[PDB]
Amino acid sequence: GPHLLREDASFQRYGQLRDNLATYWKFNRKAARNVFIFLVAVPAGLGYLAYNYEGKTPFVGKRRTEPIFEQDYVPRK
Amino acid sequence: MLVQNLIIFNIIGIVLLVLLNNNNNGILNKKSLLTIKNELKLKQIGLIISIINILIIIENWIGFNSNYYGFQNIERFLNIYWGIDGISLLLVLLTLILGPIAILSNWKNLKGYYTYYVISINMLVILMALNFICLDLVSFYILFESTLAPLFLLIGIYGANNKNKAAYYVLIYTLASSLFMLLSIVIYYIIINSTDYIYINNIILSINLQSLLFIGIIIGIAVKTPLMPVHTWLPTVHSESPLGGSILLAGVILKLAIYGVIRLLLPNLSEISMMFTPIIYIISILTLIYSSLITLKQTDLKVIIAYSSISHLAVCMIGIFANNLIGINGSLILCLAHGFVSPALFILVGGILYDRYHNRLINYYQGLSTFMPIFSIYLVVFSFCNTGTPLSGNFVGEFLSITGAVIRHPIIGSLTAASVLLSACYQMKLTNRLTGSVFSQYLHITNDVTNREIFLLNWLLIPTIIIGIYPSFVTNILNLASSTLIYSVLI
Amino acid sequence: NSYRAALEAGNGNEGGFDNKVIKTERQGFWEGVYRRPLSQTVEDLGEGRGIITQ
Amino acid sequence: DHVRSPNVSFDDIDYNNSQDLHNAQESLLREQWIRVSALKVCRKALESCYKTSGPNHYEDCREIAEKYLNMLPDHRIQGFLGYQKNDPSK
Amino acid sequence: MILLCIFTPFLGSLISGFFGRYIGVNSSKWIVCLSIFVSVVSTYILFIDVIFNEIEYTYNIMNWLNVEYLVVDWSFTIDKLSVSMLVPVVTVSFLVHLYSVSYMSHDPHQQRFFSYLSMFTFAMIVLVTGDNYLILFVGWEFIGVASYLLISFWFTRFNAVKSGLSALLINRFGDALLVLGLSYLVLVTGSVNYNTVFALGSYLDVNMITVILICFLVASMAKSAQLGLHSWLLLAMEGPTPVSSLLHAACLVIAGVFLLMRSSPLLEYTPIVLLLILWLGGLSTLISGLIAMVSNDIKKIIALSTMSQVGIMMIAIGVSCYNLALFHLICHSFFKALLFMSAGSVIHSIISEYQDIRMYGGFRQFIPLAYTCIFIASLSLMAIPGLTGFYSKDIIIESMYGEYTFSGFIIYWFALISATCTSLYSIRLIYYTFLNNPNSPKYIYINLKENDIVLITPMIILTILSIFGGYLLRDIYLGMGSPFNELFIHPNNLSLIETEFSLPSILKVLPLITGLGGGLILLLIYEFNYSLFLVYNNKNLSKLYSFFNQKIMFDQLLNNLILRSGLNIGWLLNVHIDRGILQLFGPLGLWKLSTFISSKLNKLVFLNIGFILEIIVLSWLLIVFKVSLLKYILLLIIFIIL
Amino acid sequence: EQFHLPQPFWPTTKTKEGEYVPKDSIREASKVFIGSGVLLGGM
Amino acid sequence: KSFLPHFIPKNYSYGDYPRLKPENLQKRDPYLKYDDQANKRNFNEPLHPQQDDLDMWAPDHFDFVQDSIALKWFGTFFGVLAVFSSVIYIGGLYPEKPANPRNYPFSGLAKDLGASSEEDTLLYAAKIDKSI
Ligand SMILES: CCCCCCCCCCCCCCCCCC(=O)OC[C@H](COP(=O)(O)OCCN)OC(=O)CCCCCCCCCCCCCCCCC
Ligand SMILES: CCCCCCCCCCCC(=O)OC[C@H](COP(=O)(O)OCC[N+](C)(C)C)OC(=O)CCCCCCCCCCC
Ligand SMILES: CCCCCCCCCCCC(=O)OC[C@H](COP(=O)(O)OCC[N+](C)(C)C)OC(=O)CCCCCCCCCCC
Repeated sequence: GPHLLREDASFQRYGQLRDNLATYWKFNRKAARNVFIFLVAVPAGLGYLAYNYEGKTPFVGKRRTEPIFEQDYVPRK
Repeated sequence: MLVQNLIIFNIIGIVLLVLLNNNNNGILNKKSLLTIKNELKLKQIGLIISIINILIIIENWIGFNSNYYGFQNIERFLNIYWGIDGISLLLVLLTLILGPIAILSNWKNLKGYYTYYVISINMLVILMALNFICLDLVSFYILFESTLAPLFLLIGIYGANNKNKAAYYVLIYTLASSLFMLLSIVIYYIIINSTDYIYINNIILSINLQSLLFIGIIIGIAVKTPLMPVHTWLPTVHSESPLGGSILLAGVILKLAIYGVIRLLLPNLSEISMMFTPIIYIISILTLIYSSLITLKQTDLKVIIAYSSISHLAVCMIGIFANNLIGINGSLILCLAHGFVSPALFILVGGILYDRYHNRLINYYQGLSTFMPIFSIYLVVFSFCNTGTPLSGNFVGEFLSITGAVIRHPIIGSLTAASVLLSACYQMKLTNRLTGSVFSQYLHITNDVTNREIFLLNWLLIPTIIIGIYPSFVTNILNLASSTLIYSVLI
Repeated sequence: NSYRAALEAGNGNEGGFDNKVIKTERQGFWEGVYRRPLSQTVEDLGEGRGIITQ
Repeated sequence: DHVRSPNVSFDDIDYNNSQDLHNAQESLLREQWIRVSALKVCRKALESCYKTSGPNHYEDCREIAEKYLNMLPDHRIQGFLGYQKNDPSK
Repeated sequence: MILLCIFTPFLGSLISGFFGRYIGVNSSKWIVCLSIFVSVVSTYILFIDVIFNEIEYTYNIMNWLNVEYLVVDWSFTIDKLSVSMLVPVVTVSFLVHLYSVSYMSHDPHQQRFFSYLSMFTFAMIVLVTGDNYLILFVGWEFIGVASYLLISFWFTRFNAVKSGLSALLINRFGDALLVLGLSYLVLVTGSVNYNTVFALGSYLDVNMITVILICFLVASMAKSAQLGLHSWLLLAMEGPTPVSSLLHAACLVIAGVFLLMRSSPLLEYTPIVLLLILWLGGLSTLISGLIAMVSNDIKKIIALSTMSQVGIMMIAIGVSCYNLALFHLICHSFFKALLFMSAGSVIHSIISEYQDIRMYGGFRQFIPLAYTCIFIASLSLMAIPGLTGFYSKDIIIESMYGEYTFSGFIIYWFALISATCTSLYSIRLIYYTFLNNPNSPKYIYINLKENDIVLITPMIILTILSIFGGYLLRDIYLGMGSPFNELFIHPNNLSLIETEFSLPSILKVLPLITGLGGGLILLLIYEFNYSLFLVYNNKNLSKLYSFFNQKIMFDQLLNNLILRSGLNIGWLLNVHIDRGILQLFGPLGLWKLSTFISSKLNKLVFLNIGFILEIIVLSWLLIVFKVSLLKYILLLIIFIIL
Repeated sequence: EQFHLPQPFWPTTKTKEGEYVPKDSIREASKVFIGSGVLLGGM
Repeated sequence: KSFLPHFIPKNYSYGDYPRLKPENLQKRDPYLKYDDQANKRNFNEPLHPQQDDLDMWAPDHFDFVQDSIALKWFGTFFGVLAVFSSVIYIGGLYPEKPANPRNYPFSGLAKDLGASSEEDTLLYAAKIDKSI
């Protein structure tokens, strides 16, 4: 109605660019390094913890079967 | 008679709103009483009906037993069996409550065609409500894709500048994916000769045929709830869709996928779910971590909240795929909690700020607490609720889902705790910026929050706190129903 | 390998299901059963997170 | 009033009779919540014993805590699909 | 008398928050102070019954979680350890509230400052009164929410709005690990109740016990501002002085130590964690004492003083001497709260309202009351014999050598350096502000006076407690054989006997001898031989000074290399994934492919009899070819599309 | 012990041991190259 | 001296977006007249594409010393402490215990520490007094 927001010309170019980054993206050898890390390194990275330890962690009330405290003190002398 | 009353009433209501408005087209100029005051006499009818639908489920609620195992209120209408259990009762109840708030949110910020808008909202609300109370895979699909027809037209007619881009995204992403679910639904109808829930819950399939069915159904779920890497449609849709569309989309529609896991995967593909559960956790946890880092480097106001909803829907999927009652109950509570906080944020961001200043760039706004104190109060409170504050309902969902994951997989499920830290960064950085430093020089001082906008926030905040302080209103109903999904043999 | 060819050879589910007849040999691709040997679940799902042990 | 649990083991029924199969699923559930409740009572003793004993809680609550840890792994909702869809004898 | 002690500040906090507009300003500050005063009285009544008459209280309101075996109730128990935390919190917070009435008299927003300030007090009371670990977490989170509002109170100041976010987020990093630790408590034990969990400590595996308490330790590092997460502690000075007078004495700062003390039944059976706790304290005590000596701000020095003194409580935990740490926590809540209030009165007294200590000098005659409060506090902070600091600080350092281990010996020197450094920067602060030639304009001194009675009353009350309180409360906590089973000390870890008997005489006086000798030596150099302390000559001494003055560069390493790097990862996902490959494998990529293919197809639709004739004849080759060659024709047909 | 991953594969006619008489790729590929060379060349 | 924050590109080619080298607005002079005085930005100034990491709301950038200089000093500080700790451990210079560790009767309170039978004993017992 009364244009309560004092529109800034250079803000619009900023928002217009930030909403259209995908147009100017090019699949070079650097974008290929970041795609690999984020989609094939990390997902496979957690793809081994999620399977090397799946069904191998019986932690519910895991009792203690080992002494903790030393019984015989041997001085260095 | 729930469904029979529910469909017939809305169909009667749709015809009533059709008759009163479209009778005056004729050859005469629109000098009519009904359209006086922006069709106020045709909006009020639409708002009354959405309130009445809430009264229909309550009539069948008082008869609902919280202890009997199985589907209740089993009724046959249109040769389809409709039933209600513990999980379907709360999701239907939540869906209908968001009806009136969706209409009331766009009460005075449309350029015209309020009668069309009202009918579109009601059809979306009823079809969503009916989706939780069906009893076969085929009927689940019908109400899982019928919403596309009103939703595609609602966004295009009542959208933002990029509505054309978003109207395609909602229509094609939810059809090119759900079709992959039609294949798996059809395979059940071929080898079993029925898609009824109870019939297919008791049948075990070969180890391979469960995987082929799981993939076909998980594809239609991983898209409906935005899960990486097919999440690239919701942020566009949320930015362009109207306030009524954004409230329903992230309030109920995205929770259909969580409910879709309950009906379509856990009971009948129980073995293969245990095989896929480690895979789901890697996909979900990276969705949580990425969708919270991506939100840091955003600029658009409504897109920022759009990615926030994705993170809190990754926590739901992590919890639901846990094989214990702790994970499953918290995942369902979080869906209920996220069914009020997420719509509330779109009212603050895209329903109050946008409706006055007509822009969505985070660079303009800052220090709004100087001349909009009431807006800040609900901005801070709904920000702390959305981050997992203990007194909110998000925490109860977020604690139990995180705890439920740890029980299933203590190692990778520990990374689910990242939601506690990550949700604080992108969210408060928005709340800190919107309410910090001197009042912005680009914004003129305008009216503060009005009575209508206050009402929505107060009735979207109270259910969130009530569930947070005392979630036994919700847990008690779910405890029997959620205990059926669990698959384990202990010797 | 199609369902129709498998069905016509007795590999389908035409006669319904029963749970007393527990097949030791692995079922066919399209075949459905009410109940399955535990050893087959242990071979597929593996022992661990709630199968046999906790 | 207080409806009881229709004790029906899966091995006695034929799954085709849907009414029977519902009973064997409900019965297995309702006998699993009783075990969780008996866990709560057992743990309700451990809390009272620990506070009243004080420094003596390592000897006056030894068996109660020992039983609680022994019963903890399997006193939780397990569901019926685990035993319905599996036959342990094979 | 329990329910009154807990929820009274909440009622006072809400009255000013919502009814504050209707009850003015002055009538809104005193009601909030009234609500806290009720809680102060009720705490002493409980303290009389709990510690002396061995009565415990518990008010179970209603259930909170009832998901299968996991049951959590909104209950608040008040046992010996809980009351020993209510004494520092509730008493100081009332004095901070009493102090803030006349400190914040000129602030335009007073009905809001006391709304959050008391809400902070209630958020701490819930923390130290929950009877299960989850209720503790409800309080634990709301220290951060209350602090975030209070630290960023002046939301029109950029350095203060950003400082609130830094204090909120780093704590959430601690809270992220606390949630994870709580989950492993439900996994291993099935509940988060103190009674259930602590009764199982000797029967649970060490590795499962270690995993939980490492998470608690990371949660505690954020709150107690220990090494690696201490950047927020100094950035919190952007809030009002009463906020620093409350957060850094008996509040948010100390909340890390209380969590580790409460977990004594679990912490005992994991020697590895107690080693990590001990080593964090020694480094944090050593580093903070060094940074404080070259800082040039009155509130930074005192803020760094707390981090050193909190670290002393950490090393006392690491030797399984939980009683010593709790007792030193209570003492430190009085001779460190008094420092902030008195320092907050020095800044108020001067009309230029400077905070840099290099613009002060010769204030002793002009404001002798504010000097006297600092001097008594400073001696207590220096553990001079006879005062409260001596009865608490020395014994902790005594027991660093009293464990007679390698790790115990190393931390002893780190404590001993920080024991001396405490005596060195304390003299520096007083000399730079009370015994130095004037630096401020002469117009200030003819207006440099004292403050009103309201601002003076709390400081005198704390001044007395900073002399006598340590002596009166020593035998309750540090007595020989006092029954304090709320804190568990394993029989193999009772080294209090060797500490108080086998230490040579030299150790018992060594911190004082270096403290008194080092302070006087520095005092002469500052007065008669100040030419040495111009560090711009020796480039080695200039680089050293500029190193500790920037706080070990950890602020620069955190901002420029982690937050800056962390934000860049979010930018990479936004560019190469969200707007990157997932847009090439999406609407933007599929528009190119569709436009490419549909361009080829539209050429084929053109009215020509010869064109349609060849394709009809071409299709006759399908019948001729053996049907094993369909896949090749499919490959060829795609080739022709290009 | 290996990993337990899902197996989404449609059934195929499994040629057991002693079956699967190998096909001569050199001759089979010769027919395609010579056959496709004439058709495109002749046309 | 006044290095830019890390991870700031040198050349960006975003279609027709104007090319301007990044300027960190945090280091601008507060005394000059600015339209956006809090953010120290004149009206309608062009913005860098990654300007979110340069304006005031971005994390504060400390440019007092070179980052590799900071790592050098910060690592140097703990190198001395590691040196001091390592030297002592090599020769065992730290004092030895003046007495035997604290002892207890009843087989070192084995039963009092939740030892059911004489088989456990050492699983729970503390140091045991041999002068019973
Ligand atoms: C923001 C806008 C304002 C709107 C939101 C305001 C916040 C909401 C405050 C109220 C929250 C709703 C919960 C109150 C409803 C009572 C819940 C309840 O049913 O209690 C159950 C309790 C025990 O259960 P049972 O034995 O089965 O008996 C009940 C059978 N009908 O049965 C009982 O004996 C009843 C016990 C009633 C206790 C009074 C309620 C206390 C609520 C305040 C304390 C909340 C917990 C403490 C949290 C404070 C922070 C630590
Ligand atoms: C829950 C079960 C519902 C079943 C019944 C549905 C009735 C549909 C309406 C028919 C009457 C009509 O087409 O009327 C048109 C109405 C009203 O238009 P108006 O804005 O008032 O016109 C005013 C004109 N002036 C301004 C000139 C005066 O708008 C609609 O199209 C809204 C509802 C349908 C939209 C999507 C239809 C596609 C459905 C696909 C499968 C679900
Ligand atoms: C197996 C996982 C399934 C996931 C869902 C399916 C992928 C999502 C595709 C959405 C595209 C969209 O929405 O189409 C929108 C796009 C382009 O957008 P525009 O409006 O022209 O904007 C861009 C404006 N420019 C370009 C002028 C700047 O149009 C098209 O390219 C039309 C063709 C769409 C092909 C759909 C094929 C689906 C195949 C799915 C099985 C592999």
